[PDB]
This record gives sequence, structure tokens and C-alpha cells, in this order.
Amino acid sequence: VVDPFTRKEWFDIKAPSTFENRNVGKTLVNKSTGLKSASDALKGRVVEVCLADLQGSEDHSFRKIKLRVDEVQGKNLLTNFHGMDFTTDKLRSMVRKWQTLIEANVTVKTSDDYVLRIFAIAFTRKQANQVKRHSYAQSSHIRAIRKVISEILTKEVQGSTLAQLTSKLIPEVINKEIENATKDIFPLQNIHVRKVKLLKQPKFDVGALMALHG
Amino acid sequence: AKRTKKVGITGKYGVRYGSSLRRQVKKLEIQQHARYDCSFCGKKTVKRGAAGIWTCSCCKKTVAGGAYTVSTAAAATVRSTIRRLREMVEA
Amino acid sequence: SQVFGVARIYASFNDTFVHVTDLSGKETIARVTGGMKVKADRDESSPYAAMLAAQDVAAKCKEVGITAVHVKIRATGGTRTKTPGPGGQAALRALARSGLRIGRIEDVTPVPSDSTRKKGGRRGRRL
Amino acid sequence: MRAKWRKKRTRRLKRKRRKVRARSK
Amino acid sequence: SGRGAPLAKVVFRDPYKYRLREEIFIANEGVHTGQFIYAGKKASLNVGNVLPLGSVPEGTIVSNVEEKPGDRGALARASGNYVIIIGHNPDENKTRVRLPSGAKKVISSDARGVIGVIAGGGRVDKPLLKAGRAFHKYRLKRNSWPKTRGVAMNPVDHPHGGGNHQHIGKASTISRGAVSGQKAGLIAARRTGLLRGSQKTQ
Amino acid sequence: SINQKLALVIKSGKYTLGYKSTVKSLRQGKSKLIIIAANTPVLRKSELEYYAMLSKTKVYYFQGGNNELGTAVGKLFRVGVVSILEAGDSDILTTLA
Amino acid sequence: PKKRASNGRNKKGRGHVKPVRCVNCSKSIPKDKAIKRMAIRNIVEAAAVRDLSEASVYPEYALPKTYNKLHYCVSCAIHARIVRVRSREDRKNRAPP
RNA sequence: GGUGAAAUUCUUGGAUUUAUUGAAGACUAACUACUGCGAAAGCAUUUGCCAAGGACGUUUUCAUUAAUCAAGAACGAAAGUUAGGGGAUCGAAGAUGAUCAGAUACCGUCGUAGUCUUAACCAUAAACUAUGCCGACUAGGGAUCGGGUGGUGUUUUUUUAAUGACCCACUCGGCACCUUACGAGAAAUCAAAGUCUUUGGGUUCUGGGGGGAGUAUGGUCGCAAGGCUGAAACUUAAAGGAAUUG
Ligand SMILES: [Mg+2]
Ligand SMILES: [Mg+2]
Ligand SMILES: [Mg+2]
Ligand SMILES: [Mg+2]
Ligand SMILES: [Mg+2]
Ligand SMILES: [Mg+2]
Ligand SMILES: [Mg+2]
Ligand SMILES: [Mg+2]
Ligand SMILES: [Mg+2]
Ligand SMILES: [Mg+2]
Ligand SMILES: [Mg+2]
Ligand SMILES: [Mg+2]
Ligand SMILES: [Mg+2]
Ligand SMILES: [Mg+2]
Ligand SMILES: [Mg+2]
Ligand SMILES: [Mg+2]
Ligand SMILES: [Mg+2]
Ligand SMILES: [Mg+2]
Ligand SMILES: [Mg+2]
Ligand SMILES: [Mg+2]
Ligand SMILES: [Mg+2]
Ligand SMILES: [Mg+2]
Ligand SMILES: [Mg+2]
Ligand SMILES: [Mg+2]
Ligand SMILES: [Mg+2]
Ligand SMILES: [Mg+2]
Ligand SMILES: [Zn+2]
Ligand SMILES: [Zn+2]
Repeated sequence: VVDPFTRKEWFDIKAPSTFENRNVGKTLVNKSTGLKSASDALKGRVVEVCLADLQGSEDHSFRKIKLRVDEVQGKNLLTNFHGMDFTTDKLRSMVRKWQTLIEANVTVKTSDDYVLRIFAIAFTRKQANQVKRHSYAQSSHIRAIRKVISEILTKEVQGSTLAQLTSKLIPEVINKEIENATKDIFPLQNIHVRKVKLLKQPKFDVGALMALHG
Repeated sequence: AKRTKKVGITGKYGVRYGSSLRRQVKKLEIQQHARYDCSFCGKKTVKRGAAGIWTCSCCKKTVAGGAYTVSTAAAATVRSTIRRLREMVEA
Repeated sequence: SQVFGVARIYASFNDTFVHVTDLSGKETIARVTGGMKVKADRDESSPYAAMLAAQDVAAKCKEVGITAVHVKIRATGGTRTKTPGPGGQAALRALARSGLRIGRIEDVTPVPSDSTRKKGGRRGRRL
Repeated sequence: MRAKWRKKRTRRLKRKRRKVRARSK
Repeated sequence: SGRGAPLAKVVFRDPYKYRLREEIFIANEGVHTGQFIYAGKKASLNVGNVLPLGSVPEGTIVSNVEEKPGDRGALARASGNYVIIIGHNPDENKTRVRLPSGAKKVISSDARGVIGVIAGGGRVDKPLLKAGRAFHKYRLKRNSWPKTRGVAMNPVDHPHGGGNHQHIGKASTISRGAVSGQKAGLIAARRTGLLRGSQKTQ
Repeated sequence: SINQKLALVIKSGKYTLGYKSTVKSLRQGKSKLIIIAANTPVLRKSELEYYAMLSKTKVYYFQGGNNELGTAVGKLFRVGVVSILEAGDSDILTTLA
Repeated sequence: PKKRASNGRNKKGRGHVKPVRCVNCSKSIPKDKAIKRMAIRNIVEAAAVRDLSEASVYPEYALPKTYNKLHYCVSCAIHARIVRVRSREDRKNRAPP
């Protein structure tokens, strides 16, 4: 029996800062030979840690999150951001029949020379004195609302660093910086940002990325 | 009076070579003969010769073109996507 | 509290799939669930057999050593059933009951925005 | 026989007798 | 004469002598008299210029492409043709491109090309529609026309020669290993018959 | 748009169409603004721009060829340049243009 | 004669409703006319939802389910799912239960 | 892998599965409803541009300019035809694996055309509400879409308004649904299919037992497939509709 079980050795993430917990747990890639073994074939993965998995209590527990393996050294392995998402359960539970969905996105930049496509998702609240059973806006609202969410996303992403960005939307109050504009248009319950993702970077800049650890 | 119900310019070929060949010639014939509009001076004065050579009657300017039109679809859809790729290299 | 993986379960009609691996995904550890201890090939999706080979799945899971993972379970989906299959749940039944540790769970079934027209044409399968 | 099949039946029938006397056209 | 594409006579200064030097280019569609042509590595992505395939982003359209740096143009020269660039491997500094045939060749990123597509496209969509129009076509290329069917000749003149009826009398597909005087018909044909089905390179 | 502000001074004020009359306008100072079709050649353009600089006249570049700028001013012929001599009541001499 | 003023379903005043394709046989069916049922079933089973929680971490944190809307074709809708053929005046009752 | 079950099939080429990732074409899910818009066909991601429209509001303007319409014309699902592009999906043909007594099929597989787009054709659908358009009158009821009016109505609290969303009442015009039947109908049912033997508001169109047959013939349109127009000889006592009982 070739029994490869004995063969290889685990390695480790921990999270960058802008969080509180960071210990990821462990991986298994290969022994580090040289004739092709891990220096180069590292930093090419992601993992799926929930957020209440990562910071706290479950007031924070729906967001999926990607994390891109960045670089490795001795007992290093360290993973920066790659994007984020919601989770099937709540989105399928927030899309109730008899109300209006509203979804929009924009591709915008941060001082960290990452462009990216944000998303946003909002729904209708029925004024809680009200008899009519469907609670629909009237597309004077839908257009003006997505006009104003689009006003706001860019002025926080162009607002600052992808790192400060993470620190901006973790506390989530962007969600109701939306409701700030919206309260003068429509009741608009359940307002979340509901994904984030891009593909292009500035070439690695090793020394920038170690500024999230201590 | 109208002189031919369908042959148009292609009547020179009389009855020969078959309707299909004549019709498909007529199309490119009309293309390669008609006067086009000049991009540099704004009159319809650019006519063909030596297919892919289109020249403006006044202002004496000549432009490489399609064999029977000034701009071929392909060319134009290149021009577009050469602009696109260009604008992507200054900002 | 302990060491983690990913679950990677998949249910069809007439087969089922279950496989551990690194949370990174790249390196896979053991999967074979399928038609393995079943063989009549009617019984490929059967829950009895999904269990019977889920056992030998959890087996190698701890045979190389891991305590816990959460699911990535999914029906075929695409432009096909998109609803779970028989031997999807009757396996993790006998893999949570196999004394292993389970967590943050979610479906990963592919769903489109309404395209890539299904097989069978506008009259469907006809029986 | 079905109505549209009776249609195809005679569309074909006519195509054929159209042919048969273009032979003497 | 004998070409479909028009040519562009393009005048430049001699860097090393008070002199003009007049090169001869193939005119890419849309070039014009009096236009300004820019040539070299640090040149701009304007249809008409000539830039190394290093300096251009994938999806660029170029013509008169070099197979080796500095051979002064080999690829995509017939009226209406071009090659697309489909990616760069900078470590070896190659560039992979797709030629008019469909085949995808890789060549150095120093090889040059001309932004755009060659002029006179669509020439072939017009029927020639008489024998004389072909006669005048080939008057100015070579003595290749007309063509006598080998199967109308006596056997002394051709493998398909002779017979009391006109037939090739043996498989028309000929081995690549065949000898001069044998190779007539479908040489080394990997298949034969009316091509049915999408033919675009998978 | 701006085509409407210009199409007011046709019915309102004093203008001159054509490369020659408008450069007599430019050297006699009577021009407040000159408008230049897109397709008008760069040499002419730079020349006018010089004359403008010396009359202290402003210039607007009409996005649109001389065909468009001719139909713009209600004439049925090409127009390579316009030169307004009195903006009868258009604010075109005080719009952002 | 007719057997429903509704004759197919729930369409008066559009002339066309792009169709859906059935979950069982894949047969297309106009959206207004497909019977719809939202299938909420959780991750769970009867005896299976105790011990997945016993030898477990996160001590029953979430418990989510599978949300997917279902469309049938009526003939397949008739085959198994809720058609349960009604009777002339009983079929006019649109109460779900 | 696929199904009721199988098999054709794919697997030293690491298949099915995973991960990162890229290309191409198509579609717009969930929100989606007895909900909107358009002459109909039809129309569902975003944004910008381009022109267009009904309802409302109106102590604005003109002042009979209108209704309906042979001829004639604009548009016209799907498929189908011509020339390019495209060709991912699914997929007439054809070839196959199975089933069957047979199985040219239904189920499975491969997959040509097609499916998509441009320029031009073609002009047909159970193109349906199997229900012409304009006008008038006859009957109750609560939903809802759009506009409007009314307010010491609720909520936003900022400091209360302004607003915005919401509640209630009314009134125009929508898409429907409900209950009744004065009334109508051969009935099924119908606020029109009502205001007809107490038979007449204006106007367009079609039908006159069933087959023969939308066949033959001519004319005309079309590249073609075919579209529009469209008989007769002869044959036959029924054919049909709605409802009842079996
Ligand atoms: Mg059946
Ligand atoms: Mg004959
Ligand atoms: Mg010769
Ligand atoms: Mg030959
Ligand atoms: Mg010959
Ligand atoms: Mg001879
Ligand atoms: Mg011989
Ligand atoms: Mg021989
Ligand atoms: Mg011979
Ligand atoms: Mg022969
Ligand atoms: Mg019936
Ligand atoms: Mg319908
Ligand atoms: Mg219809
Ligand atoms: Mg959508
Ligand atoms: Mg007449
Ligand atoms: Mg295809
Ligand atoms: Mg067949
Ligand atoms: Mg057989
Ligand atoms: Mg057959
Ligand atoms: Mg009809
Ligand atoms: Mg209908
Ligand atoms: Mg009605
Ligand atoms: Mg009819
Ligand atoms: Mg009423
Ligand atoms: Mg009665
Ligand atoms: Mg006829
Ligand atoms: Zn000119
Ligand atoms: Zn079905």
C-alpha cells in the first residue's frame, strides 16, 4: 500500500487585521521538494469562512467570504481578501412574493489599485399602518433609488483603501446609509450589499501586504 | 419611364449566366459604382477605382477601402475595438 | 475547536456523491461514494447504499485524520432537477452519526438566470 | 385522418400534379 | 498588378543621412493619403501604425505580421486578412496569435505588425461570371489558367489518363510518400467528401 | 442643446458664413465667437485659431461636420465656419460656451 | 364547449406570456398556466435531526433549508402533484389549503 | 453515465468530482401577481441618447374638422427561403441503443439544418375572448392599476413642519373578479351574448344541409415552400350543437 497519508505535512492561514479572530485552521499541499514543490504553486487558493465564524456572534452570520492565498514563508501561510457574498438561505428567505426587489451594482476603485464590482439588494417594507397586501413602489422610485445607491457605493469605495473598505462594511452601516436617502422615497426593508468581487491587481508589492499583521 | 423591372445595371449581361449570378453581381456593382461621402470634406465625391482605392473628386484625398465599398463591416468593427483597446491604455 | 475540511456532497436520481477535502479545495482526499457497495445500478442513488458507502467515506476521513467539516451539498441542478436527491441526506445521516463534527452548512446547487434551454423540447419526455 | 395530415396529403398531391403538367408546359 | 490589396507608399526620413526613404506597405483598410504613420516599440495603438506584438494588448488586430523579428512582414497580407493576438507569455516574451487559416502560432513579441485589417476585402464575393474575367485575372499573375482535367488526357499525360469512359479508375487520394509524377489528386487527404457541419476551428 | 441657442441668433442677430468673410470679420475685430465644424482641416483650424487669438475672439468647436453645422444654421449648404457679429438675444456669448 | 372562463390560467390582457419548462418532463408551458408550488424542505429528517446536532459544534446555530420554486406541466402536475381533479362547481374554488 | 429497468457511451487519456481560471454564443431566473404597456404580433438586468403614447388635470385653442369603411397600404409569433456573420445551447433530418410480433416512433445517444444577428424575402397560427367598430340606456358588490380632489387621518422627529410612504372618502379612465337577474339564450352560460314578433341609432364583414373541396380552372403575388381570389359534375338523409340519463 502506497498509503500517501504519511506523505505530506499541514500548513496554516491566519486572518489579516480588520477582524478579531484570525486563526483559520490548517491545509495540506505537498512536501516541499525542489523539483516542483511548494514555493510557486502556493498562494493560489481561497477558503470559505463564515463571518460569525470569523469575528463574533450571529448578528453577523450570513456573509460568505473568499480569501486569496497571498504569499508564504516558514509557518506563514497568509491570505488576503478575494471578495464576498451572501448565503443561499437568507436570500431565498428575503425574496418574499408580494413585494418589490431592487438590485444594483457598480465597478469602482480604491486607493489600493483594485477596481471592483459591488452589489446591493433592497426590498419593500409595508408601512405598518397599512391595508394593501402587496406593498409595491412605482418605478419613479426604483430608478431614483438605484440612482442613489449608485451615488453612495462609489463614494465609499473610491472613499478609501480596500482594507478600510473591509472595515467600512463589516460594521455594515453602509446598509442604512442607503436607508438615509431611501427614507424620503420608500419604506425599503432588508437593505444589504450582498456580494463583492473583482479580478485585477497591482503586481504583488510584497511589502504592502505585511502591513496587516503584528 | 422605368426601363427594367428587375435587372437594373445588370442588363448589360443580357440573358447569360443565370439569374442568381447576375443578381449577386448587381449588388456589388451598385456598391462599387455609387458615389460615397467624403469624411475629410463632407461632400459625396469619393468614387472607386482599382478596388480598395477610394478617392475624393475635390480635395484629392484617397482612402484604402473594401473591394466594393469604402468601409467593410469587418474594418468598422475593428476600428471600434481598436479605439476600445486604445482608450484602455491611457486611463 | 478542532480540524476542518469541506464536505462536497451531491445528489442525483440513480447516483449520489460525497467527498472530503481541504478547505482550499485544491487537494482532494477521498471521495468514491457512487455505485460502490451497491451494484445493481438501479440502486446507485438508494439511501441504503448511500449510507453503506458513506461509512467507508467517513472511514478514510478519520483514517487520515480530521474531525469536522461543514457541507457544500447540492443536487445536479443546472437545467435539470435542482431539487435534492435520495442518497444525499441518508449519507450525512450516517456521517454525523459516525461521530464527526459539523458546522456552517449551505447549498451550492447551480441555478442560472433562465437560459440554455432544457432537453426534451416543448413536449418534454413523453410517457 | 388528422386535418393537418390531410393538408400535407394534398399539398403533396398538388406539388405532384403541378409537376406532372409542367412536363407539357 | 496581380494583387488584391492596394499598396501604400510611405515616406520617412533617413535617421543617418539627409535623405528620404520611401517604403512600400500594404494598405490596411481606412488608411489615407497624407496620413501620419508611427513605427516602433513606443508607438500608439492607431490603425496604420506598426508596433511589436509585445506592445499591443490581446484582441489587437494586425496585418503584415513577421514570423521572426525584422523579416519585414510575412503573415496576413492578402486582401481582407488579419491575425488576432490571443495572449502573451512575457517570461519567454512570446506572443500567441491566430492567423487567417485558423491555426494559432506563437512568435517573438518583437515581431512587428500593422494595426488594422488589410484593404480590398470582399473581392471574392463577386462572381467572375465569364471566362474572360478569369483570363484577365491570371494574365497578370501567371500561366496557371485555364486548367485541363487530367481525366480528359491520354494515359501518357496523366495518372487519370485514358479509358473508354472518363474516370480516375483508382483512389483519387494520394500518399504523402508518393513520388513526383504520382502526386495528382487529393494529396495526403485525411478525409474527403462534402464537409457537413460547422467547420470553424474548435 | 446648443443648436437651439445658435438657431436663435439666425432669426435674431448678425452672422457671417464662410472661411473668407469670417476672417475679414476676425481681423476687423467684429467677431465675438467663431464656430468650427469637426471635419474642417487642421491647418485652416489653426489659422482661424491664430486670428481669433489676435482679435481676442473666442472659438467653439462644433462636434459635427460642416454638413451638420450648415443645416444647423438653417442653410442648405455645407458651412466650414460661422462667425457671429451680433448675438441678437442669444446668451451664447455668456453661456458656458 | 368551454370548461373555464379562466380557460388556461390567470392571463387576461397580454396575448403572450413567455413560457416556463416543467420540472418533471421539461415540457414547456406558459408561465401564467404553469401551476406553481414553492418547495421549502429543510436539511433535516425525522430521526436524523437530533444527532447531527449531538456530535456537533455551533450548538444548532442556524438550521437553514432549500428554497426553490416548482413549475409543472399540467399533465405531469396531474400525474402526482396537486390537481386531484375537482368537480364542476368545486373546481372554481381558489382556496389553497 | 442514463432510465421503469437497461444498453449504445466516457474512463492510464485520471475520467464523474475539486480548485484556480479564461473563451464563445444564448437567455434574463427568484422578485412575477387573476399586476402594467402596445393596433395586433408582442414586450421583464443597467445606464445614456432618440423620437412616440393613453388616462388625468384644464373658466386654454379650433369649431363639425366626425363614425365606419370595398379598392389600396403599414405592421404582422413560429417555422421556412436568399447573402454575410455566428454557430455556446437545445435540436425536424439522418445514424444508432434499447423496447415490440413488428417499432421507420414514444425512452437513450450522436448530431446535420435550425436555433442567434445583419440586409432582403415570405404573410401564414386554435394570429382566440373561437365574441366588429363608434354612440346611448338598463344592476348590486368589494379588491386593484393610473390621474386627480378632499384632511385640526396615522408614521418619519429634526424641534414641528415641508416632504415622502401609508389610512380613509370621492370622481374620471384601465386589467379583472364577485353576487344576482329584471332580461337573454337550444342550452352551456351572458352586464352583454341585455334594452326583438311590443321585431328599425350609424356603419363594415361573413354564412345559407353534409360531402365533393378550399379540390379544378383562370388571374395575381412569391426565389421557392406556398399566399389571395376560387367553382362544378356527381354523391348523400343526415352531418352538427348544448344538455340528460346510462
Ligand atoms: Mg402519461
Ligand atoms: Mg420536357
Ligand atoms: Mg495557358
Ligand atoms: Mg478546376
Ligand atoms: Mg477543366
Ligand atoms: Mg481524349
Ligand atoms: Mg501513368
Ligand atoms: Mg495509379
Ligand atoms: Mg482513366
Ligand atoms: Mg467522370
Ligand atoms: Mg371536451
Ligand atoms: Mg394563455
Ligand atoms: Mg396569440
Ligand atoms: Mg433579472
Ligand atoms: Mg382592382
Ligand atoms: Mg449549431
Ligand atoms: Mg430517426
Ligand atoms: Mg431498431
Ligand atoms: Mg424515419
Ligand atoms: Mg387565417
Ligand atoms: Mg384563447
Ligand atoms: Mg366578456
Ligand atoms: Mg378566424
Ligand atoms: Mg357595476
Ligand atoms: Mg331564464
Ligand atoms: Mg393556381
Ligand atoms: Zn473630400
Ligand atoms: Zn411535466
